[PDB]
Amino acid sequence: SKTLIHAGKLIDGKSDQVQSRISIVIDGNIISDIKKGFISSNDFEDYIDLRDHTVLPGLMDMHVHFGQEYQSKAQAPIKVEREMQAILATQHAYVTFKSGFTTVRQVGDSGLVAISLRDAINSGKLAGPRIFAAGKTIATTGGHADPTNGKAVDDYDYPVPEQGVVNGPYEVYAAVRQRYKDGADGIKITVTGGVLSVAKSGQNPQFTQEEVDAVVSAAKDYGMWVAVHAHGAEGMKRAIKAGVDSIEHGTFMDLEAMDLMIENGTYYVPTISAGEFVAEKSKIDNFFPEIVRPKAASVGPQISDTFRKAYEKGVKIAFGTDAGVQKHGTNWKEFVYMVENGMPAMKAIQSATMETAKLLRIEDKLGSIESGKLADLIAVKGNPIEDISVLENVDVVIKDGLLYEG
Amino acid sequence: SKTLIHAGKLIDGKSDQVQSRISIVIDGNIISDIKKGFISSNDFEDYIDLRDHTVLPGLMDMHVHFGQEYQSKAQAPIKVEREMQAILATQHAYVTFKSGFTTVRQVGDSGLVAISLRDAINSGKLAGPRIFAAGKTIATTGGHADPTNGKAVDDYDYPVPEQGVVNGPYEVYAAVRQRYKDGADGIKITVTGGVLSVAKSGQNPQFTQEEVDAVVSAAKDYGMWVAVHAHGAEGMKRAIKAGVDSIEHGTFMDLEAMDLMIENGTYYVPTISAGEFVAEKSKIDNFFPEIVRPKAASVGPQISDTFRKAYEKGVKIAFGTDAGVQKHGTNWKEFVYMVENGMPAMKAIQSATMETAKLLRIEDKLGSIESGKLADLIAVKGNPIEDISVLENVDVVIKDGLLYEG
Amino acid sequence: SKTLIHAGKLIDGKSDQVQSRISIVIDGNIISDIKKGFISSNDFEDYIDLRDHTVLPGLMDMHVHFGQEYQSKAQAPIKVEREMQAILATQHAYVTFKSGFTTVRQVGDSGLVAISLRDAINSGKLAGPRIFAAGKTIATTGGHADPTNGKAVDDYDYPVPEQGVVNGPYEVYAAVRQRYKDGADGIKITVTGGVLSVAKSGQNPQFTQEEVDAVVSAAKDYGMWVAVHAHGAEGMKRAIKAGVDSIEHGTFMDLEAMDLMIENGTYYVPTISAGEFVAEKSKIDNFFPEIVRPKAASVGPQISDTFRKAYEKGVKIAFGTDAGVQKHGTNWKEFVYMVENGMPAMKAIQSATMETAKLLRIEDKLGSIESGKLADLIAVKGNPIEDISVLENVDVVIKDGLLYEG
Amino acid sequence: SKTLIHAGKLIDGKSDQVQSRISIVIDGNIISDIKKGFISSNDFEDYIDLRDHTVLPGLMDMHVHFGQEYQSKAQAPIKVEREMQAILATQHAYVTFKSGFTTVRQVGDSGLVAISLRDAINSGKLAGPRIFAAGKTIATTGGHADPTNGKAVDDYDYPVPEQGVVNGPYEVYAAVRQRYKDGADGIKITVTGGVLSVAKSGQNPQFTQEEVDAVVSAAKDYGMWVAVHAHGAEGMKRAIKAGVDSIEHGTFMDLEAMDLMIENGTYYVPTISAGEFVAEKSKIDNFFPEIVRPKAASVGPQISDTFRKAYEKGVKIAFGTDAGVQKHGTNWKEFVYMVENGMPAMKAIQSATMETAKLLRIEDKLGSIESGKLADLIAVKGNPIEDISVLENVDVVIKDGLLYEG
Ligand code: MET
Ligand code: MET
Ligand code: MET
Ligand code: MET
Ligand SMILES: [Mg+2]
Ligand SMILES: [Mg+2]
Ligand SMILES: [Mg+2]
Ligand SMILES: [Mg+2]
Repeated sequence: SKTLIHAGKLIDGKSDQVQSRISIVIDGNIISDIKKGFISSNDFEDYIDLRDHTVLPGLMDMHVHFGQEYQSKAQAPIKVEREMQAILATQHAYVTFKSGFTTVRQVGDSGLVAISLRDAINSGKLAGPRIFAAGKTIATTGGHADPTNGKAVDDYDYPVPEQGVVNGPYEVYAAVRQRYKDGADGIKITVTGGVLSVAKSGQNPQFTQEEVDAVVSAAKDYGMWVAVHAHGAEGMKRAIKAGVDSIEHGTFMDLEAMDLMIENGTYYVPTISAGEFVAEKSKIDNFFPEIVRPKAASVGPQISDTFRKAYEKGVKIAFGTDAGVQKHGTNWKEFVYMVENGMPAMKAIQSATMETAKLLRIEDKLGSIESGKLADLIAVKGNPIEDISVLENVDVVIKDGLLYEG
Repeated sequence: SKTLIHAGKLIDGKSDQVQSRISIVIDGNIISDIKKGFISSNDFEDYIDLRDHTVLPGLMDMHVHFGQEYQSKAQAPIKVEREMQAILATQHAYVTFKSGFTTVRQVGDSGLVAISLRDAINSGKLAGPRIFAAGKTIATTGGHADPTNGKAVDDYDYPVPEQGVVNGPYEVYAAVRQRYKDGADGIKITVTGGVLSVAKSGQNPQFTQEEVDAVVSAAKDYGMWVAVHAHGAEGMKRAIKAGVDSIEHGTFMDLEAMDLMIENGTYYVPTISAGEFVAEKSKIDNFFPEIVRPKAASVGPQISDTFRKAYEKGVKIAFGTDAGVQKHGTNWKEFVYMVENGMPAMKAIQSATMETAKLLRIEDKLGSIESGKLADLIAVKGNPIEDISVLENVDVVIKDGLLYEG
Repeated sequence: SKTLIHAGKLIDGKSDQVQSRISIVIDGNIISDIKKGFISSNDFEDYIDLRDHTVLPGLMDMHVHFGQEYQSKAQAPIKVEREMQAILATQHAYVTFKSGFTTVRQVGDSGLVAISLRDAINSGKLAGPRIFAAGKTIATTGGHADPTNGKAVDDYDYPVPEQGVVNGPYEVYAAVRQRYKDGADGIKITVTGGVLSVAKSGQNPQFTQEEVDAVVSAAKDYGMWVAVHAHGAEGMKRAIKAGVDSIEHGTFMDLEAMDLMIENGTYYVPTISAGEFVAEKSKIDNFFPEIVRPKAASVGPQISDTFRKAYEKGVKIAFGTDAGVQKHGTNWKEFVYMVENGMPAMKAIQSATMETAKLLRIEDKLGSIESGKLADLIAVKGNPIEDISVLENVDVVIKDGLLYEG
Repeated sequence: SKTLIHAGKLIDGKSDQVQSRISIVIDGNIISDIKKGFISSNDFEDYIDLRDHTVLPGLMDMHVHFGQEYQSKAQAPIKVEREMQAILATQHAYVTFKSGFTTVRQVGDSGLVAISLRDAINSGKLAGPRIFAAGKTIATTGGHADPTNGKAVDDYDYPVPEQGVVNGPYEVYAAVRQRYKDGADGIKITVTGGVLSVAKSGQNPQFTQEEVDAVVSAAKDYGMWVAVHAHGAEGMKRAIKAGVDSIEHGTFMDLEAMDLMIENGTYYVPTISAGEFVAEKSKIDNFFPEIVRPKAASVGPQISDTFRKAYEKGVKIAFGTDAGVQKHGTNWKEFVYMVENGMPAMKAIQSATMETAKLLRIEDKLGSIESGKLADLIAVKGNPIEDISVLENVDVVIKDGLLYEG
């Protein structure tokens, strides 16, 4: 038994051309065939008529944080138990999945949220996207991802390497191995200061070359990719030269960093949305903590500008929003931002399909609508190439050959 | 006073020939003489008539885990106290000893099981084989031998170096020295991922070159041999180049690793039995944990094939079964497996006598029936060279000049 | 609206000349203009008539310890809670501020005293000088700044790196990063033994070259300056060669150390006052602990002599008293000491204005009475150039364009 | 006021000749003059008539353990509180002092015994010799001086560097600095296994070259001498090459180690007495623990032989007994042992006066009866050069110009 889909229009992920009237055949969780025109459907077990829709391969977001959504000081709850993070993550994942993103890379949570959610989803306990998690983001004492920042002296215990806070190359290995132990698919580190952390710096280098080299060599031994938070150029370059797979945000990326990324084939995940988010919010008094506000006003506005520079220079780019800052499910806005800043619509869609698939090392199974690959497809009314914002209304989502939406 | 033994046939451990009708004279715990033919016995304090038996030197198993026996999820007890491990070890050791293995190398237990058993046996508290223990196997965070794997976050404390879990060269020394402190004769490490561990990888490199070098240099200072668990080729080679004494399993051993082992004179302990064990069991649903099942199906079947390759290539080989996986006392099956995969029967017996004696650095006192060496002998009805499976019926076991069985 | 000040005499911080009759115009927290003669005041919102005073820019002390004041064994309280240190610090800061010091560099306290005081002052909770803090001084086990010295075995827990006691380069980074985490502006370490610490040595090298190099490289990544306690020449040179910003005390500074400081552009903060303090007190029986007394008698008298040598040799010098030893508010005496030991009065005043501003990296905003810079000014009756001790009677203090005293 | 002493015979520590009829004048704690013949005494405040005695300078023992005395398993108390060690140390020190040893180097105790005793004596709380302590002997995990050896798993906590058990160069520094913190004058380490420790090895190398180098460089920064326990040649050489001040025992010292010690000017402290002690006792069943007995039988007998070899080869030698093994107060027997093994009597006495003074870096103040040096003198009836065993009857002991015995 097989499923036949009549696609009015088709963006396959590889071809720079929007193809008209195509037949996609699904067998199990695989795309078994692709024929031109609308072939007869009377002989197929199931038929999905999307002649009035534009079909695309499942979309991917390389930077999400299911389990959290940034709230102002006035709105933020007093505390958030781990159980609450997990509970909220189920909903965050579902709305993201329903909006068209069938695969996501969670690069940071308290530790076991995305890992547990991924396992529950993969074993059919609930619906959601394919999740590739990094578990606890690794940082150095006081770093952007140190979970004990913003706490009075007697209100916290100094973190140990296994908890994601390290100093030196040996503690780095302990931390990387701990993520492997927790069940993570990859590694995430904050190579420079950050914005939303209750800490002084928003961009200083927080990993020594020896420490970030240790991250790469350790992750390589465990077959783990390495995503890297970085705003300041210096920390960013220590990571690019070390051989990490991707730089997130890269706010103050300079000319040298750009050529280094091109030479090493490093992926750039802009998260323009999150950038615009903190900018806008930085104008509201007491929205952010006082120590955070300055950083948000500085970093946020520069991402859109850095994005254009990186794109024109030829830096590899993969789709990433940093959803968990802004509300989950608004991932599509990232496309509109990428376009307004110089990237043509089709190139933008390819950055969330094939480019993301390569960064996650799964391009041979997902990322495009081609015979043999896994059946992850979405559909929407309208032409994304003429107005990519139409992607806000994805109304059909198929994952692993199964239809959830539509 | 002396003991005279009339051996119908004699496999001495050195000669590639089965000798007929030999007289072995035992004085104390030493083999004092070896004369041809059946000399008069009327003048000896004790006489052991084995004219209808084939005598061999005591057999050796370089890889056993007294104190445990792998059981399915359905059969496995909820918990196993240290006292229970020790209690069960007494029986495991005795049945192994009674089957003909007078000397064994225990390469791993919770920490003090084999060490305590060895001391009890050596001081005459109970009967058993000569035991050479490694105590707690050393691993890196999350490694195959990390005793805290498979445990929820709040259900375990991060292990310290002294407990056998390390990161970096200094923690390695602490761990090696701790084994010396506990009373171990040697060291055992998991240089790559493993099968029966509740962990993602079954073969990734888990020791850096610096860390495994530290293992060798540290063990050398304490006159300790180094046994190494290794399935993946990369971790395996880091260990071979570091100078370890033996590689256990070596499932995905490649051409380069083989020449390295030959050049460094490293011993290969196949444990084909354990390999075949996990393969067969991997076909039974819910026998192994879900995370373990895939690894067992992959690794297990390849050992028999790797064994043949290693043997023909000329890699040194010493007898080892990994009994503790399969039931203790079925050690003999390893011989049948070695033969079916290309090794002639006599060479197989020599690998459990003289080859094992060299790996344990005791070839000048055990390993062959020669004048001067310790009186460790076994006997069996039948010719092992024509059907080595006959070794399942060893009916005479002499250790240190004393008769236990027969 | 603006404020007009008629200054009888003016020492601006840059010019080696005392200028007569000058008009300074303050707009907000900025010095908007400087005109010659006494311009009309009828048109200014506010007028400050100081025609009978000598105006100078706000003074700076590069070495203070608000929160403590050394007391004899007989006078010292049994214990001092952290809350008491903070409470006393508010007063210590205010009297120092009222004496003319508008900016100070606190280089050491239990950890969060100066940091908390600085934040309270900067947010307008109370009056005080501009504070730049180093938080907890970093030391090696048993070092001059180890807060657990002088305690019986069962009366203390071995300190961890985050508490300011380190060993090796990795623990150094943890300690430097912890100060960044606590909110410090800079770093302070004891590179050699000290006087007031209950420890055997008063000058031995307590940081290895590798450890102090780690301090500099770590602090550089966080944009933190590095102040260094040092009496012995060897520890001092390890720090000078490492690239620290300033050497405090430098009691046994040798010819080589002097040229090194000149070559690297390192600042010398003498603290002659504190030196003379421990000398005088060392003559009183039981004033200092018995283990401290010898060190105080040795180190204290040499500072005045070393100061002259350093000055004539051309070593850069910035004003620093080590107030917290002697009473707070007597900072002015340091000027008289600098003069009596060879430094001309004007050069002394410049060392507490522009030289201090450069060491704190704020010379572009403070340190001199020049158009554009921040409005930090003081006034006194008399000519400081003819008798610098007149600075004991500063009667006008303006900070950030606001008048507190006068 | 001064004291006059008429010495029948005089061994001054420098001259290889026994001088006849000499007058020694004591002024305060100093030897103010030395005249030939017996000058008039009617004009001196005090007179000490020793015309019938042989006077020598105060004797020194470079290796003592006040606070302990090795007892058989049958005699040993169940436990020894720290308070008991200290209490017993007062007596051990006094009897040693009364036997003629005015200065001793304690190289090991639970931690604060010798340090506390030294301070009590130096401040006049009680009588005893001048003590130079090393505090807690530093060792690596399981090493000869690991205070947690011989304890069941749940009966001890893994020691930290500050407690004297280390791994790696950084932990070494923490341990050396901790001894400085406790108040030690020097450092003592066990570079190889030992005899009286409940551990497997009695001579294996237990410090890596990097670790022992760290001991020297760390101790040098604190002006501390380094004494080294060593039986095995390999560990011994790592220490000699590192630059330690003395090797204790040096049981299996080889030709290479001897030339190295000569080239580096390292002192050899034989402790022949302790050697002979464990030998004799090793013949008594159950005197030593079973794990210790073998080591004692092996090491003990070789010291006397190694001593002769070292002496003839020209290796520097300083007097040391390891009293604390054998009873305290029997220190004199070491002289008789040194003589019987090839060292002439006078050379033996010089090894406990000037040679010891050089090793303790106090040869400019003690070690010989010369004008200007401190007044530490002893007397005995008889000629030590003809029968050094006469030193068992020292009946006059003067320390710091004060008479205690006689
Ligand atoms: C895209 S703006 C930067 C957002 C990021 N989560 C940070 O806190 O630095
Ligand atoms: C011989 S198959 C491998 C068995 C080994 N005990 C493991 O778990 O990897
Ligand atoms: C200026 S004299 C030295 C004072 C310094 N606080 C010390 O204790 O060494
Ligand atoms: C002088 S024999 C050796 C004695 C030393 N205390 C040891 O236990 O090794
Ligand atoms: Mg993020
Ligand atoms: Mg095994
Ligand atoms: Mg100070
Ligand atoms: Mg000793």
